[PDB]
Amino acid sequence: KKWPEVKIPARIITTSGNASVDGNPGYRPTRVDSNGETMGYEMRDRV
Amino acid sequence: KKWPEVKIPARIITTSGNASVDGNPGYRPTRVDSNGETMGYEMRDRV
Amino acid sequence: KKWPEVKIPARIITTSGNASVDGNPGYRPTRVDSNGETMGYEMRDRV
Amino acid sequence: ETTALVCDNGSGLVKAGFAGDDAPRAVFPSIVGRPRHQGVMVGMGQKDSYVGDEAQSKRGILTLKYPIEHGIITNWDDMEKIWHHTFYNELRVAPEEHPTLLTEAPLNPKANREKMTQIMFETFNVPAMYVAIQAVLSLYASGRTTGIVLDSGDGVTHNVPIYEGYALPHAIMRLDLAGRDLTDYLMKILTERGYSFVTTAEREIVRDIKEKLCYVALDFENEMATAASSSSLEKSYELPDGQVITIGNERFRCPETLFQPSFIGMESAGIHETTYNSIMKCDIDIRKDLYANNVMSGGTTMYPGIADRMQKEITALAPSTMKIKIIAPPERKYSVWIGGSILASLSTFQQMWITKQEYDEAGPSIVHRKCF
Amino acid sequence: ETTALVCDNGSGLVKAGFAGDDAPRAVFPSIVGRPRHQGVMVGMGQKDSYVGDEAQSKRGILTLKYPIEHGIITNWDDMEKIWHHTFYNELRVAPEEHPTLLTEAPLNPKANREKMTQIMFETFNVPAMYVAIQAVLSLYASGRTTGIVLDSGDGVTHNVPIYEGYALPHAIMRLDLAGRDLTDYLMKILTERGYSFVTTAEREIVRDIKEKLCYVALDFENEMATAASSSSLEKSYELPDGQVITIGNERFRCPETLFQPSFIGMESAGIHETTYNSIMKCDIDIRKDLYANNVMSGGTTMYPGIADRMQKEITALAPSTMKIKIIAPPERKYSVWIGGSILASLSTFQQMWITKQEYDEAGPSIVHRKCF
Amino acid sequence: ETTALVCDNGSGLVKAGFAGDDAPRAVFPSIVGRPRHQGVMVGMGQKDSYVGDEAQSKRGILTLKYPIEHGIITNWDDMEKIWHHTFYNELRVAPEEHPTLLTEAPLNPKANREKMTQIMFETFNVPAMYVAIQAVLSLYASGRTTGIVLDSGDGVTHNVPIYEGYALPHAIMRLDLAGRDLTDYLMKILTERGYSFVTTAEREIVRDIKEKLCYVALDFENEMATAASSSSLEKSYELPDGQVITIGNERFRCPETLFQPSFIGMESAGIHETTYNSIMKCDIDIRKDLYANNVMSGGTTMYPGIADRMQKEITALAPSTMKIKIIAPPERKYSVWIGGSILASLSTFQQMWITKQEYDEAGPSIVHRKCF
Ligand SMILES: Nc1ncnc2c1ncn2[C@@H]1O[C@H](COP(=O)(O)OP(=O)(O)NP(=O)(O)O)[C@@H](O)[C@H]1O
Ligand SMILES: Nc1ncnc2c1ncn2[C@@H]1O[C@H](COP(=O)(O)OP(=O)(O)NP(=O)(O)O)[C@@H](O)[C@H]1O
Ligand SMILES: Nc1ncnc2c1ncn2[C@@H]1O[C@H](COP(=O)(O)OP(=O)(O)NP(=O)(O)O)[C@@H](O)[C@H]1O
Ligand SMILES: [Mg+2]
Ligand SMILES: [Mg+2]
Ligand SMILES: [Mg+2]
Repeated sequence: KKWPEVKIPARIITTSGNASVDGNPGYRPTRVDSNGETMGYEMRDRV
Repeated sequence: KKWPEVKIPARIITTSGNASVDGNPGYRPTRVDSNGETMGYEMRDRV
Repeated sequence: KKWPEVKIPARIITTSGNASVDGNPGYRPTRVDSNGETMGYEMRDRV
Repeated sequence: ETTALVCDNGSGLVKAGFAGDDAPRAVFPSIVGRPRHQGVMVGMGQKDSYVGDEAQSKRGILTLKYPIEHGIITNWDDMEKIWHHTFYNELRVAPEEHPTLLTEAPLNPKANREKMTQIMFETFNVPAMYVAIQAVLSLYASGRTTGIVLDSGDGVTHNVPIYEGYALPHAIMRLDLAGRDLTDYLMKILTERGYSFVTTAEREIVRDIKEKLCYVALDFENEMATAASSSSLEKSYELPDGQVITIGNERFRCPETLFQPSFIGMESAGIHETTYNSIMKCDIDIRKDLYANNVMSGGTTMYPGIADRMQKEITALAPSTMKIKIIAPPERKYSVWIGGSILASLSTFQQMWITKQEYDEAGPSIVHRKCF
Repeated sequence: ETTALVCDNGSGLVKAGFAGDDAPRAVFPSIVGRPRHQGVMVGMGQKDSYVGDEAQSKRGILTLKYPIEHGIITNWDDMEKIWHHTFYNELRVAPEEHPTLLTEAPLNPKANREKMTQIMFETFNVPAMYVAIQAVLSLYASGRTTGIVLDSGDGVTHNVPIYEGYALPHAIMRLDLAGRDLTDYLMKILTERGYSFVTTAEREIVRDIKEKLCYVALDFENEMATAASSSSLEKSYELPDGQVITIGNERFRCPETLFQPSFIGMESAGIHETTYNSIMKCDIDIRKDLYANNVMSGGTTMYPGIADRMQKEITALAPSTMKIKIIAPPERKYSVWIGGSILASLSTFQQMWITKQEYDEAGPSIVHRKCF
Repeated sequence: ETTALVCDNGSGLVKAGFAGDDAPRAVFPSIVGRPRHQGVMVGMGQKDSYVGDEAQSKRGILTLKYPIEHGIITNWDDMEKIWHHTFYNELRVAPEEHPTLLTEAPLNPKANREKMTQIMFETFNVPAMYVAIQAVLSLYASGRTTGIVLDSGDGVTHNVPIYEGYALPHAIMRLDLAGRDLTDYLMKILTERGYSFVTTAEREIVRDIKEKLCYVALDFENEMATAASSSSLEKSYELPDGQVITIGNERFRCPETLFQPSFIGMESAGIHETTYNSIMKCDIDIRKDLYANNVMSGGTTMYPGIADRMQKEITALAPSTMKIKIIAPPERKYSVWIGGSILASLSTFQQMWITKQEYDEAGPSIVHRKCF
């Protein structure tokens, strides 16, 4: 038995808190955005 | 010979009598009604 | 005409009630000790 | 059946011990406490509830609650737990072979006594038991044939006149203002200086502050006038966290609510003028001996200055030619228990126990025929 | 003395304005801010501090701090600055010729009133001033003269039973759980979804989220169940950086702490049942009219569905025969101030002012004699 | 179930090992690295990614990145890679038959737990698993059940007040100022002296410099003053290239930002004054035992002089009459893991495990019911 995948909500980059973009130079920050609204950011890929 | 249990009459909370709600903050006041004749109160449980 | 200052007594920081340290992050609490005990506390200045 | 047990189920302090002894074996608060916040440490083995000194010591993590209010048992599960504790842990005695004497305030609901007796005879299997009024025990404690007792522990203040061993039930007066109610007023008035207290453990701290710093004025207006030059009457107190409270007027404002219930908003007369009214309801010839034998008992008669305040008020009310004499032995707190231990050992009293064989034939209704 | 001023210097908003007006002239926040970073730009003329709307708008660069904590003035320099602002900038009035009425929470420390009066008479030089309890003013605002009037502003909640103009001071109840603490609890639960907010400006953002999206559940477990099924209960919000939040359960978990203070860790009962306890402390005949006149006021009584929820709770606690009617005029937020604007306008009130010559003849201690 | 595994998913250092052992079997950085430059040799033994010590040693060619940021998993592919590494290469253990205990920071996003549980049950297929908060494990490693526990790893600092087995969730405090963020400040301030580490490989060199040279003060101002005698403070360091660095003020400037977050622009208070605030949020009676049992844990409490500095600050804040005793065992770095290796061994704890069936009957939501 497997359950459906549970997904992380897109992060809000506050001035101090759960994430900051400079902490991990090896990921690019990428935006997630649909229905005219951008739920926040994810960390990904190269360069 | 186990005789039947007697029941404490529900307390009638007057203005300055032998009963007041605030004396035991560890109990909540509970209404013990009987077909619209509310009788009085008894105290138990959290909050 | 003028009258002498009515100095505010140092606040006693009860676990809940009219005083708490964290409610104002713009002030630091300081010791206001007299005769070997802190009495209460006062809040001022940076951090 | 070797030795009787005596229990004063105080609204604030359970006082228990064997009969014949001059002091209770064990004294502990009548407090049952439940853990407030969630436990996280597996295998520490925390109990689901605490009672007496266990609750008092760990009060910071518990929601303390009093089963007694104004002398009336309001929660019988916690009261049964307190009974079980005071028998099996403090006195370390199985109650199924010891007769037991219990002290109750007057003018209490009859169902309270009936269910108390039911608890005694069905879940503790006490061989024989009796209920005596708290104030009448104070006359055995003082060793007197005659007197107007004033008793006030934590739950009530009440006064009973007794003359040559005959009570005067129609003259009994009762007020529900007492220790716990008077602690709450101290919590209120401490906010005038900024010292807020809300939780029940902090109410216990306020109780400690009251017991250690409060006193009763001789003239309340002169203490108020001298407190204006607020240097002499102020006293400090150290909280368990290390802060220091300093209180001025509050240390005599709080006990004065006994002498003026208008402060807590009650219409009734003070601790004085109710003793005097009980004396007024007595027979004309009785009053001479009552003025000279006004006997104080119970915890809230412990303040410094109490006897002077009350004597000054009673002399002001009573006729000038009568020599008022208030009696206040230093053992006010345990006097009710001392009287209970005294009379329980009397050879004549052994006929007045409610026996198990009497209860199983007449039930919890037996108490109204055997006891006062 | 042409026109009185009225000020509700609560923990959130400084509602100030003249008498006779039906609405306050300025509702700027009671906030003072200092620059957090170094001002590299020479000749910009940047000030050393900002207050009110200036600090609120430029919050991204300032360390916002509230001079009021739970209804008590904690920093008198910043509070004097706020007084100076509300007089000279917002109202554009020189206070040295306008009598001023100030509204304070009950059971406050007396030194707060003393120093407030000293400030008003000795640095602003008002010709007269008076202090009134915030909840009592919401009766004049509702026009009626009986009710268990209840206030939940930003800093405290309290409820003050009044009947036919007479206050019942012994029945006053107070909780230090309001708009600030609710905002902090909303910040705490927003981390469950990853939306971390730690700075003081982010508190103002979470206060906006609180005011725009939160509502009170009619049945908490049912709303929890319907939120646990993925459904239209969940709402989005847009930050001043354009990043988009979504909140589900949190938008009714936050206001529910008013009814279950256990969520914020307090032992005290909720806004319901404390309002019931103050009704129980009242006289027996008074409760008929208190149940029918439960007047609400202050900012944190604005949550949608609060009236129905509390009405259900009070009808559950109270006897079934009772008709219960919560009064909530749509102007809840300004009702304390509207009450002061009525009171200051009355011909019968004009003798109750604390005159300048009454102050300098007796010091700041005049307040406890002239005022409630 | 043979023997439980215990894992601390350190933001900087993963710790793994079996229960009952007093030290973790394997410790390696939580680093996943990709080849930055193109490969030209054919059949070199190529891998598309390196993890742990392989990435750390080959760092000159790899773009090292941390899946953990401030205690939260920011990339799940690299985290699954790290999980697979610590199971199959370091421990050399098939996780299909070993229950696993994981240590997480408090106030984390619930989705972090739910996806972690889904991973451990659906790709590594552990028979049972549990989540525990690192501070409670440190308190178990102290052999204690009462006291403030302050854990500051590479990702976050957090303090959790515990008393006699009960946690105080409302008093928990959390800061993202920790080891990784502290290395970045050293990277910034090293440019004051000309050194210009910019790459993620040089990040590790700066971390090594911090670990081997940095220390804390008794008075930051005095240490700044001793920079006038600019010979005694300075220490040398040799890079892998052979270049020799010398640093003065920077070696204690970097740790000092823990006590003054303003250095890196954060508004919140330091590592001190947040422990003190968490203590003051606790119940009044609770605080006496908290000051005497201030346990530390985590890698960034390892700077020499941390105990002295924080003891001085806490004694300055707390009342003078209260004895303050910071507990700092030598094994602070592994104390979270040792706490887990105790907890997972307890016979009483065997009922707390989230079994495979308890997951597959209720999905990843099970954690919020079973775990704290
Ligand atoms: N030294 C003291 N000074 C003043 N008040 C005291 C003192 N010691 C105790 N108290 C008060 O007295 C109460 C205890 O008195 P006590 O006679 O033992 O009452 P009780 O037996 O618990 N209740 P009661 O049944 O009403 O007699 C405490 O709860 C306090 O309110
Ligand atoms: N629509 C709303 N919904 C929910 N909360 C609100 C709303 N409007 C305002 N608030 C809250 O109410 C606070 C202001 O209410 P207000 O009555 O002005 O408090 P106040 O008078 O300053 N406080 P106080 O006098 O100390 O009790 C704000 O700071 C918010 O916390
Ligand atoms: N000897 C040391 N001196 C100073 N700092 C150190 C030392 N050893 C480790 N550190 C710092 O602490 C970090 C690792 O500490 P550790 O206790 O392993 O935290 P973690 O478990 O990796 N993080 P978290 O999951 O948030 O607890 C390193 O990356 C450094 O930043
Ligand atoms: Mg008693
Ligand atoms: Mg207000
Ligand atoms: Mg860690």
